[PDB]
Amino acid sequence: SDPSSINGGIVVAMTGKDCVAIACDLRLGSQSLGVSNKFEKIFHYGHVFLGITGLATDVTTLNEMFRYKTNLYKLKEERAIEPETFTQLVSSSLYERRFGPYFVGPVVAGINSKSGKPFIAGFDLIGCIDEAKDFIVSGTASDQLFGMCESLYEPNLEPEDLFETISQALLNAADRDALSGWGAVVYIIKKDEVVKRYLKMRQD
Amino acid sequence: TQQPIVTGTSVISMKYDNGVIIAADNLGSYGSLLRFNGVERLIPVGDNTVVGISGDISDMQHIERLLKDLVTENAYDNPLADAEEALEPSYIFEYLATVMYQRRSKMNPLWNAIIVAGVQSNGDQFLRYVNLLGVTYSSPTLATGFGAHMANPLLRKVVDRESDIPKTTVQVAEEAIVNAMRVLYYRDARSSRNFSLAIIDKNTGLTFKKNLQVENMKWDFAKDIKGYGTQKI
Amino acid sequence: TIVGVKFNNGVVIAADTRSTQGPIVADKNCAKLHRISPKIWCAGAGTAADTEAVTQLIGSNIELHSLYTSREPRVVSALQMLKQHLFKYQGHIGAYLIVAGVDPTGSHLFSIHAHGSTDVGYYLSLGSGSLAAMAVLESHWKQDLTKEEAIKLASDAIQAGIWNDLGSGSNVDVCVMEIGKDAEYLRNYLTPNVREEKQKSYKFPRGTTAVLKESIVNICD
Amino acid sequence: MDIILGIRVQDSVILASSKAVTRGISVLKDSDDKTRQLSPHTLMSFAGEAGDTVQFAEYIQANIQLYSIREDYELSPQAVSSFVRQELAKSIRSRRPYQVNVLIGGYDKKKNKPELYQIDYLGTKVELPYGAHGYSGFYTFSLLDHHYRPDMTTEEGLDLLKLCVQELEKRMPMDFKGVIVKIVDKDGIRQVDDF
Amino acid sequence: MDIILGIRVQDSVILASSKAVTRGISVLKDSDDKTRQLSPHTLMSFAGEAGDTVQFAEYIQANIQLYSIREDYELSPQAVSSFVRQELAKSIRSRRPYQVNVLIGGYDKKKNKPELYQIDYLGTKVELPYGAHGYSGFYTFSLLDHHYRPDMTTEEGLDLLKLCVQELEKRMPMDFKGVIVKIVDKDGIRQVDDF
Amino acid sequence: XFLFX
Amino acid sequence: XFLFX
Amino acid sequence: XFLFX
Amino acid sequence: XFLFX
Amino acid sequence: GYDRALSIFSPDGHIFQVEYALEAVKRGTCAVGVKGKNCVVLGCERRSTLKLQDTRITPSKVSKIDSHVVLSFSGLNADSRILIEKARVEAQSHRLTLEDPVTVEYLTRYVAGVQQRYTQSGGVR
Amino acid sequence: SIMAVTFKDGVILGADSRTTTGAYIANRVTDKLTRVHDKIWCCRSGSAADTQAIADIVQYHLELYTSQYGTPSTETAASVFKELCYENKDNLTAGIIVAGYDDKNKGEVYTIPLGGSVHKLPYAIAVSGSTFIYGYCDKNFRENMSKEETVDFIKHSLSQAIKWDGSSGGVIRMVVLTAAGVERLIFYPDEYEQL
Amino acid sequence: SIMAVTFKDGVILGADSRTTTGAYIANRVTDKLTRVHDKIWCCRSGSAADTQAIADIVQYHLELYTSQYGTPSTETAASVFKELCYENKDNLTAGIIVAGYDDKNKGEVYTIPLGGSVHKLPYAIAVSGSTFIYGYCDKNFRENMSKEETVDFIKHSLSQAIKWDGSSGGVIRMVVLTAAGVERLIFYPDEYEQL
Amino acid sequence: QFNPYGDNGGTILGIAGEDFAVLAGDTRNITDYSINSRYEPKVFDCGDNIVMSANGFAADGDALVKRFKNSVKWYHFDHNDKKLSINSAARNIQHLLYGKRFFPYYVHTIIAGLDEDGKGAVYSFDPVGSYEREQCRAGGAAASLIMPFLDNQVNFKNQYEPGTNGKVKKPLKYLSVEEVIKLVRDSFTSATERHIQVGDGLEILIVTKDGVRKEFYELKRD
Amino acid sequence: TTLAFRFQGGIIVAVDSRATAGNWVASQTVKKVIEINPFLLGTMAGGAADCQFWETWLGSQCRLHELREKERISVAAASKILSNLVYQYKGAGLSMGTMICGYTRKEGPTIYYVDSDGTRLKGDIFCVGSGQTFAYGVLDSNYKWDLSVEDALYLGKRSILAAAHRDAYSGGSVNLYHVTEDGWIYHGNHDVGELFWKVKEEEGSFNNVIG
Ligand SMILES: [Cl-]
Ligand SMILES: [Cl-]
Ligand SMILES: [Mg+2]
Ligand SMILES: [Mg+2]
Repeated sequence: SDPSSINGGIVVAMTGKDCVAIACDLRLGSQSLGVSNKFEKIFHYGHVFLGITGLATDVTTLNEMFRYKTNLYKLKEERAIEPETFTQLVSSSLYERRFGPYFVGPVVAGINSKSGKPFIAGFDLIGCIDEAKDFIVSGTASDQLFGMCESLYEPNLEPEDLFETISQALLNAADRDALSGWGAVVYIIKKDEVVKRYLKMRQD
Repeated sequence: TQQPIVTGTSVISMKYDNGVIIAADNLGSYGSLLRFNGVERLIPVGDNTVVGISGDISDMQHIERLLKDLVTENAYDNPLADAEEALEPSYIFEYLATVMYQRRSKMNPLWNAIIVAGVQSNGDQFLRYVNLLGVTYSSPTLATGFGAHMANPLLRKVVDRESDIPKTTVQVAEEAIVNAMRVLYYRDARSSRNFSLAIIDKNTGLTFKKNLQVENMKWDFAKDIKGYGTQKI
Repeated sequence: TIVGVKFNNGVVIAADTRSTQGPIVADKNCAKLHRISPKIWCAGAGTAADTEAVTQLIGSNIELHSLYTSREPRVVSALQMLKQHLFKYQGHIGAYLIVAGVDPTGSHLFSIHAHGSTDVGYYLSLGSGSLAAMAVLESHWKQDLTKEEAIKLASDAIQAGIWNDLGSGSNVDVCVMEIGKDAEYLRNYLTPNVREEKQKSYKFPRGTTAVLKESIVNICD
Repeated sequence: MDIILGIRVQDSVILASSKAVTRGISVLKDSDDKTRQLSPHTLMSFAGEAGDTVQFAEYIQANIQLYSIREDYELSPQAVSSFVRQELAKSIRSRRPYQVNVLIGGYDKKKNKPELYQIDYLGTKVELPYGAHGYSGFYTFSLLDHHYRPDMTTEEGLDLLKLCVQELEKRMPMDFKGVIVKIVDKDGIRQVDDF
Repeated sequence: MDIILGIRVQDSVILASSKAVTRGISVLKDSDDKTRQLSPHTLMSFAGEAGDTVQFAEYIQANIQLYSIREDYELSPQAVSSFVRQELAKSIRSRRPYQVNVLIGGYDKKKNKPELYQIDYLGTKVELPYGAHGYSGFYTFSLLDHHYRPDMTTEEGLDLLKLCVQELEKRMPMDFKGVIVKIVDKDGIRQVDDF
Repeated sequence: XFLFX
Repeated sequence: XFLFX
Repeated sequence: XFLFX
Repeated sequence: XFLFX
Repeated sequence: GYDRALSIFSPDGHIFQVEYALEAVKRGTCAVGVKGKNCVVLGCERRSTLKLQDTRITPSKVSKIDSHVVLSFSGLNADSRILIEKARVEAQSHRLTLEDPVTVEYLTRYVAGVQQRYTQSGGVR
Repeated sequence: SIMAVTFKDGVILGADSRTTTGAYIANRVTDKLTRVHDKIWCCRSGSAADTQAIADIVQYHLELYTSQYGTPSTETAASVFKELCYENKDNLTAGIIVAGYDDKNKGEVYTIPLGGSVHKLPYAIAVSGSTFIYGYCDKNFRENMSKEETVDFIKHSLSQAIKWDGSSGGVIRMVVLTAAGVERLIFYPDEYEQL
Repeated sequence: SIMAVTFKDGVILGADSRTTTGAYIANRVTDKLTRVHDKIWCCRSGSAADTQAIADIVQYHLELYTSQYGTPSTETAASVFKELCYENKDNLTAGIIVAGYDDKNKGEVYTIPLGGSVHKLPYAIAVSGSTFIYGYCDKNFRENMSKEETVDFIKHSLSQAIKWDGSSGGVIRMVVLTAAGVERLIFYPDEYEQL
Repeated sequence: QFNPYGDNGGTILGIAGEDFAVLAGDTRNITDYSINSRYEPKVFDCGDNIVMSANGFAADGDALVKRFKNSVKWYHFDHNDKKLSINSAARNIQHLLYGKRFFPYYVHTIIAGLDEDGKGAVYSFDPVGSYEREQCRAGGAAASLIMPFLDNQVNFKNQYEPGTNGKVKKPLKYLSVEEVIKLVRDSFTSATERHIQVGDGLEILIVTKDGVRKEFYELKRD
Repeated sequence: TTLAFRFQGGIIVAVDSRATAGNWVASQTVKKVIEINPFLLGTMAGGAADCQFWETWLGSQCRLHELREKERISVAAASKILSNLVYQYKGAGLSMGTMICGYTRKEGPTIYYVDSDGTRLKGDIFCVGSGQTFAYGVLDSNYKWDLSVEDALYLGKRSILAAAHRDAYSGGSVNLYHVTEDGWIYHGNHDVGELFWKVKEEEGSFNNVIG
């Protein structure tokens, strides 16, 4: 009866040279029982990418909510929302439910379309912002991911190299967590192109 | 399993170039912060060891008797009791450490934190800590209760590492200990103004100072403090 | 570890830069110094979301108050508004704040607890490192400190927290608010915990990771 | 309210639901139909807390029937599942939450594709080739992981379900008094009369 | 360990005992024999806490087998039941009590009369024409109060038991995987091969 | 979890 | 915790 | 309860 | 913690 | 408890209490064992100085230990009852733990073990 | 430890300066003497948060009272304190001593203890976390005492409290309320300890 | 409320006479001053049962000590009290003040509080059920006081305790231990109340 | 009610090479948010080329190491100074740990040395004595941070041969003592950054046929 | 996840290799089969120490029986030694799911299920552990008494694989054993990582997975 560790799953985000990467596992479970191996935890609103771990009903609900809010943003502002602004919106929306919170660990990734600056951010369930140059981690194997990232990561990696680093960070973390795995997706995000790769990993 | 009734507060200690210093206030506090001062919490064992005890006073007095009992026992059929076969700080600590752990394992602990401060036969400084759980550790500076939170940070500025011990003089170490005792008086509700300080020096032996008082306290600035924000009078 | 130190012509507040999830360090360089108003700054300890949210809300209401009254905001206004808000929520908003600033009245230093109690002091410390910080403040604080002395004392009090408290670490942030001058915010004033060179490079040979599928994502309209 | 299974084959969705209703140490009924027709090409099976199950099922049925009349149009299975999920996602932070788990089997007439949706009481929605709720999954999921082929026919799908029901009858402690099986295809919803 | 029934007819005692052995949501065995032969003309069926049941049954079996060798004599069913009751009556104020309920069916060769004894885990002994332990009694006792006649034959008694088992299969929530039936008469103990 | 000096 | 003569 | 200055 | 199929 | 060593060594290396126990056996009524191809027979003497005996109820010289093993004896009748009881208890104990009746060799090895233990235990003959 | 004493010229309020969290002294120079009107002051014991919130509201009520109806009585101030303490007794832990000077009524002392009751007394002393002492050296207190005698009486009384207690400590603060005006007194440990 | 004071000629033991069950005064004329030897007496606080049991055992130990080794020291009596209180601290609630007179050592006072520790003091006062007060008017107590002063000092101190407290009450009993012998004093409410 | 257990933090790491084995541990001892010591060793030479660490509750860890050292001493007395093989030591420690199955030692135990063929050996134990021989094991506070990294860099898990379409795995091979100490040093500096209970100092005991060597390295003190 | 089933060709024993501490995967390389003697096997499920210690102890008790009786211990006798031991410790908190599998001339191939509750069961098919339900579903569906040795070995391997995939607390690698009249034979350690993809490709199952 701990909302954050019923369904399980992980998200990790990393910055490189003129690029960002965000990755997630594909597992949705009911405690010990694996239910779905196609549960993607990464969504995008224009060029801003949002990963969400935690209670799956809240992951789905918050995706539907931020699509709603970013759609209205674009209609009124007449432009796509930027990562920095979207981060503040996630923070606002979570702290609005301060005493009845969404049981989620969201991660923002994207490149500012004006400045071209790579941006990543993480949040707790009540919307405290963790802004980081290097990497952000979330989910049931966050400890495992912190270990992998802190040793594997180096600054200013090229897209092709950054892909290998974040992939190895996720795969080896997920393999040491019972409630994570069952497939993985990696988004490599450059200024004006985004590649999405599905990783081959052990299905146990 | 028990609950401590009357307790002693923090014991603070540090090493210097030629020995160790240990100090403890002379207060026995009750449950609701009531007092009962007139309690010596520094136990000299021989002329090379001082044992500083915090926690339950009744359990402290039991440990005091054990140490007195231990000295008597060591003298039995020992021609070199006052020389080569005299009790060492390492021996006294290990005995106490053994007792604390076998008591916690019988679920009837001695509700104390103990620091054994002494100089060994070869002149090596000895400083080690044991508590009601039988947990033991050594450091250039050791403190219990509040002392760990407030005294250790001050003492670690003087001796942050082992290499700082030779550079630290008894005058510097004593000042640091005496300053630390004043800070504990300011900020610990179970502390008292009166305290005892013991120095164990390889060259000058054991010096025991009783009925010491906290001096050069700053209170003058209190007159300028009015209300809790907006009050001007 | 957050501290406030009053000096001759102003007030200085300092803080560490460590954020934690249980025993894990989530952020090695997070900013605990908040601008309520241009010359009123806040150091926050406790629930990270609560300190930020409560600092931004009062900061917003203070800005609107300043426009309405056509006056530079006062620290007592920020203090009164914060304590009444925190009292209303009976400690459920876990924000422990050190509020310092310069206004037409002069220079002020306050602390607020989550339940809505406030104190006045020449030197204050809050958070897990408060006892380590207060030990230094009690040892070295004197009346009629200079600005240079006050910055040194504040940073030394934070250092005590960084070294001796497991809850505190990384760098030292200072904000100096002097009467008749712009408040100067010294982000990463001290950086005494720089990660040493790694023994080895863990850069992987390209193609090391097995890939099932590739696709181009369309982010355009 | 114990066993609800679902298999999506090539051209249809098959729902199997246990017939027993038990209260205490007594089986009150052995012919209970734990399913409501939401629209002519969308069927919902349900299991959970007594009363809540039927109350929730009938409430959803009424709302979809209302949409059908208002727009003179059949809502897609994806749309019906999204509506149902949102109702459960509201429920979980209510004064008294609906403790109901549902499978939604539908045939999408626009895509000409069968669709099976599994939604738990929290509003955790997932699209699957086959699914289950409760302790049934613990036996049936591994079995279906072995013998399920995506291009299977309705007859192959029914034989695969028989294997699932036979395994449940052998290893499950409680007697669920067999299952009512319903097929959802392009021609609508029909019940397999003998199983 | 759920269903143990007993019927004493004119010339024999019939014990029926469920075959299922369940742990959690899994039926481990469907052929378990919840009975031990205490002597050639005395049979004991048992149900209760796992391990305790068999441990207690085998312990009693060993003690009666020991008495049989020592005295070269078969202890009467009344005597065996009194011994068993006293062992359970000791157990209830032990550090860890045996949570075992037993039926003792025997033929007394001295009286030429069948005897059925019902003893619960507390050591509450009672002689009955028909008995049960657990939730089985709630259905079977009222049924037996109606169709039971004291001067019945073994065949009549088996048909009466079939009625009991059919009622249990209909209204009991759990699947007990049928019953093993054993008859105790003047010729000893035999198992009904098909039921 | 929450982030907490 | 809270502060409290 | 019992008697108890 | 201890290890536990 | 009574601790005295009654069975002890003599200078010549004999244990007299064990040897005097054999004399008690030599005084006992004759017992014979003959094993055939597919059977064993145990013959036992009964001294005829006792008339007006009730042969119905009088303890029989051959005792069943289990349904498949029998024990006859020569020597003190009262002593035999203690070995027979211990053997009968061990026979049921073996069935309970090994789920198999004792071998004849095992039951023998047990009884011989009991007899041995009483030759170097304090307070017993 | 807080007390208020009525003397010939007016009334003196005295208190300690120690605020505690567990055994840690959060503030060693606390000002526990709070102004609710020019010559109406109160001593605060119990929750620091609760007493501050109440004092801030009472100050607002007396400021508004003064605007409409002119200077309020000490009785009026006590009534406002009681109303807040009594009506919110469930959610509050505040023990307050109200001391005020009127030219008509001279020095008055009212105590609002934890109950939310009001009591008018010649003097009041609360120690050990809002524990009001009846008696407390009634022979030591006389009516129409001199200012110096009152200061000496409070200084001694608070000194004894600080000596026995660990909740109380630091400096002794006093506020003298008379026709002359408001005087603030402070006594440091070195003066009051040797008493 | 109990206290013992050392003066020039010997030591005086003092106490109240009230025993309470809840708010009911079970005994209003209790003798809390107990003889463990001719010139070794104790004051009992805490459980009436526990203090009586301990005092009865200590009296036995000192009677046996006297038979073998002659008159025991007050320190010896205190040690025996501590041994019983410390070793049985888990099961006991006794606060004891030991006062004795030796011709060598004169008047000695030892306190064994709830911990089971031993403290030698010039005087000791315990109030509100075993709550020992440090300070307690240290300026009011001097060494080598006269008997007249000592009775006045204890009479006043206990009077103030009875006045503020409801646990203490009734008559004030005192026992004077000197070379001259044992004197018993009693002060009735009408004398001690007007203090 | 009295709680007989406490957490003294710290993290330990054992790695087995071809003809060597290392057992590393940080030197920081903590209670709650306080630092007890910046240098308190918890990796010990036990004789017979066996190094041991019992990480968790320091009192239970000291007790177990003390009892095992004593077990080695009495093995010499009772078996003609015979060398205690690492496999024999591992079984002995199981019995020491399971001896207190119903009042356990709250420690995670790692021993390192050479097997009877002179090859690097590491054994790891749970609190109640279940044990397993491993090439690689981290224990204590930051085990969850270090262990997945070792999977990747020691056992080359999830690394495939470039160009082989992820069909050919990166081949397993023994690392040099130099390459292993690099991974240990980087493992602990990483854990120091992200775990508040890890830091101050790193002590590595290296076991070869030549004996037991020590190396010490500073870690961040925040 | 552990299973053992009886067929024409003897006994098939299959186990996984995962050890978990809560949601933490402690190891993927644990040996959940104890080899006791050349005709006796022990499977372990539950507390790692409880299983490991007492089944190692069981091997010692079985050796002593054979020294004192000049005959290898029976499967019935061996199983009852362990079941009688755990019954003594009942209520103390031992956690053990166990299967004693062996061949003797007098008994033939025999499997005994033994748990820490004190339950001792003789049966043809058993699955013990968190993933027992997943294994049962595959085994029961394709179990025949007249399975070939090669098919029986694959079914045991396949049933563990099924459990390893669906169950969070099962995985790592599959360890296979075959017990006949000539004794037990090891049929190797199969890493689930490589095995899963091979099985999916060759069998054409695992259609829920992407790839
Ligand atoms: Cl305040
Ligand atoms: Cl009494
Ligand atoms: Mg995994
Ligand atoms: Mg660190």
